[PDB]
Amino acid sequence: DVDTYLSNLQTKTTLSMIADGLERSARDFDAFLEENVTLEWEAQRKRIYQHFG
Amino acid sequence: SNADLISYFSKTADEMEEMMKKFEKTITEIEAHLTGVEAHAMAMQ
Repeated sequence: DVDTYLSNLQTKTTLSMIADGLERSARDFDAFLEENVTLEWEAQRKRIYQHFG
Repeated sequence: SNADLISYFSKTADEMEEMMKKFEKTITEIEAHLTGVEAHAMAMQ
């Protein structure tokens, strides 16, 4: 385990890698909003399908 | 034969003289590489 950990290690500050979580969140939020608005359009269409009958 | 080994020693010297340059080259490469590793990790984070 330690062998692979040292093999795949990069010379750089650790506090910068964890920071990437912010970027990843900012890039996931977009897709999450797109899923919100798609499940919303879906819901709306559904309620219309239950309005017409 | 004392005058003969001089070429041999100076030869080893001449040979090593470039091995040092190789060391410099590889070092410079390593710098140039790790500088990239930083970026890769800097994007990965």
